[PDB]
Amino acid sequence: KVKKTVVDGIAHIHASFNNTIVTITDRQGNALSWATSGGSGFRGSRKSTPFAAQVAAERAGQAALEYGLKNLDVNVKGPGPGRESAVRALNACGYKIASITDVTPIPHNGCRPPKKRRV
Amino acid sequence: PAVKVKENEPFDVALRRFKRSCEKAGVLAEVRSREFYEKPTAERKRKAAAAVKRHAKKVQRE
Amino acid sequence: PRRRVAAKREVLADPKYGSQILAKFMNHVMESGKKAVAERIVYGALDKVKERGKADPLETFEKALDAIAPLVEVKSRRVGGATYQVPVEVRPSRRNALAMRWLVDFARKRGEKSMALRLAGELLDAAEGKGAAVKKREDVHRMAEANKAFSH
RNA sequence: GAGUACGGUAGAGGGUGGUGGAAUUUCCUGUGUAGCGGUGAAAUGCGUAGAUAUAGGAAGGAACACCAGUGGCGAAGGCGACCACCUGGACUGAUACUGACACUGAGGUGCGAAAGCGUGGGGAGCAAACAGGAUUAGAUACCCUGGUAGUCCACGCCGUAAACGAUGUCGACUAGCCGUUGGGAUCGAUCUUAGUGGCGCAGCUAACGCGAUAAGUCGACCGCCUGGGGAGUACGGCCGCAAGGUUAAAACUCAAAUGAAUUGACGGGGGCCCGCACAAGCGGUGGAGCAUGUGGUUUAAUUCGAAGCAACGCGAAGA
Ligand SMILES: [Mg+2]
Ligand SMILES: [Mg+2]
Ligand SMILES: [Mg+2]
Ligand SMILES: [Mg+2]
Ligand SMILES: [Mg+2]
Ligand SMILES: [Mg+2]
Ligand SMILES: [Mg+2]
Ligand SMILES: [Mg+2]
Ligand SMILES: [Mg+2]
Ligand SMILES: [Mg+2]
Ligand SMILES: [Mg+2]
Ligand SMILES: [Mg+2]
Ligand SMILES: [Mg+2]
Ligand SMILES: [Mg+2]
Ligand SMILES: [Mg+2]
Ligand SMILES: [Mg+2]
Ligand SMILES: [Mg+2]
Ligand SMILES: [Mg+2]
Ligand SMILES: [Mg+2]
Ligand SMILES: [Mg+2]
Ligand SMILES: [Mg+2]
Ligand SMILES: [Mg+2]
Ligand SMILES: [Mg+2]
Ligand SMILES: [Mg+2]
Ligand SMILES: [Mg+2]
Ligand SMILES: [Mg+2]
Ligand SMILES: [Mg+2]
Ligand SMILES: [Mg+2]
Ligand SMILES: [Mg+2]
Repeated sequence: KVKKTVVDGIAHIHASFNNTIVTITDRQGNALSWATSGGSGFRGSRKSTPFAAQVAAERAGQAALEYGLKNLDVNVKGPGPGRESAVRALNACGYKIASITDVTPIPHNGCRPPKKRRV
Repeated sequence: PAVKVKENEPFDVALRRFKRSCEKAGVLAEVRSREFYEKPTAERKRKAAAAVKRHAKKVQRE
Repeated sequence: PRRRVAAKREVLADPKYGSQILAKFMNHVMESGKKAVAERIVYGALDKVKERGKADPLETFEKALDAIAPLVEVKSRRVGGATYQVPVEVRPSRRNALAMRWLVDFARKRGEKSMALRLAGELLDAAEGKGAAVKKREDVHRMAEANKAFSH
């Protein structure tokens, strides 16, 4: 029942080798709409494709169109596929993109990663 | 790895410029480097092999 | 095959309608070298179509083919643990032959009296798009679109 | 030859304190809603008791992206965040000084990766043992989800590694070419010095290969070898808290074991190419009845022969 209005939001794309997660929020970091590849009906080896990321980005954008949101900045994070299909789907939704940034976290020395797989 | 869209250029120039900046920053290489633990023996072996190939290629140019 | 040496063979011998597609369909319905029997079957089916309704048989046949030729097809490729079924746009030459083959195949199992009448029924059904052949076509399309994540 | 005194350089050489930034994990809170995670595919597992995602705050531990390089330092093992303090060696230039003061080294003494052991702290990530899920004929494994000692620190022990350049230390001579590290000179160039790499003439080697950083030509001293197993094992001695370490045989058994290279064959190695080899199609066999050859069985005899592809409508184009 309750509604709200907001413009000039921020879209976070979280790519990985298995799944991608799209989340539109306002500038303060409060989520409005979100969509994934597993929630778009792929569920497996098809979940890890740029097509699934495109579908997820369009679905999330159509969900977030309720608030208005005529401006979006973009934050990409992850090595997986769909690192760019989501970004090209977001403008196809009808948005205007102020900028794009990459916020992938890189340790400087950090903790040690797991063992190497013997396949 | 951060670009801006300035003075109404199409959203194909901006995306390719973003890709070029990401490639220049070596993001994906850094992410692939730290996926698993590479024991120091393997790291030294990789460095030695890279040096051998580099020197051989540089010598072959003349 | 590897050589890519055999070009196509052209035969165009429609005896009484002057259509290439009719001759190709006569080739498809032929079995064991009975050219004339196939011509009689096709002509009987077209005459039944002409008699049933005011529609002329040639246009009905053509627009029945246009309502049955598929648009995309499924081709399988293995990756070492699973075989994915990628979609490919059927070539403009393959669609006609596939449509003809499907039409004659589902005509052969229609179940009514004679082959001429079976073809007649299949053409009437396909001109409106309600036979089993159109069910197969839409099944192929839905399978192909359900595997659109591969596409490339 | 070997050392001393005096300026100056380069350095992840060592030890004791302090401080940074990135990231992970846990905890608290706001937004928000149905998935997350994982895989060759899955499942175990995590979520509507509100997860994943996103934003703000806090705690704690460990490892120091880029620079980074066939780079540097160290007797070796080894040493990568920054700053201060204590400290060892090397390189470099001139003058002066001592006057063979040197090399090697059985015993002996000391340093010595990782794992491991004892006492006391610490606990993020990872991860032997362990548990569950898959795979499989089975799977005490590879793969997935978790996870304890350990990995970190102080003190003490252990004293072993493919601890390797598989090459003991010291000194003298022997064509050259191209890099690079720390310095000197002379006019970017030439010369020279101590390291670190790639080629290469002689010479050497069974060959591969080495070749001024020799495996070349010569000196000084030390260690070690004498066919493969049994065996670096048994017993004794000495070390250790324990794991164990070190010194170290015999009977018996075999006639070989081994190094380098050549030809072929092969590979769940690589690169090209072809063939009804796949892919796109048409018609069949396997089911029925009969014909015919074979196996087996039966018989007095069911006469011999052909046996994956390359035997079975085959010798037989006529019991
Ligand atoms: Mg894994
Ligand atoms: Mg969170
Ligand atoms: Mg946070
Ligand atoms: Mg000693
Ligand atoms: Mg240790
Ligand atoms: Mg221990
Ligand atoms: Mg123990
Ligand atoms: Mg212990
Ligand atoms: Mg303890
Ligand atoms: Mg775990
Ligand atoms: Mg301990
Ligand atoms: Mg030894
Ligand atoms: Mg040795
Ligand atoms: Mg020597
Ligand atoms: Mg020496
Ligand atoms: Mg020597
Ligand atoms: Mg010498
Ligand atoms: Mg050489
Ligand atoms: Mg020799
Ligand atoms: Mg012996
Ligand atoms: Mg012993
Ligand atoms: Mg003993
Ligand atoms: Mg004990
Ligand atoms: Mg050999
Ligand atoms: Mg071969
Ligand atoms: Mg076939
Ligand atoms: Mg049969
Ligand atoms: Mg016989
Ligand atoms: Mg025959």
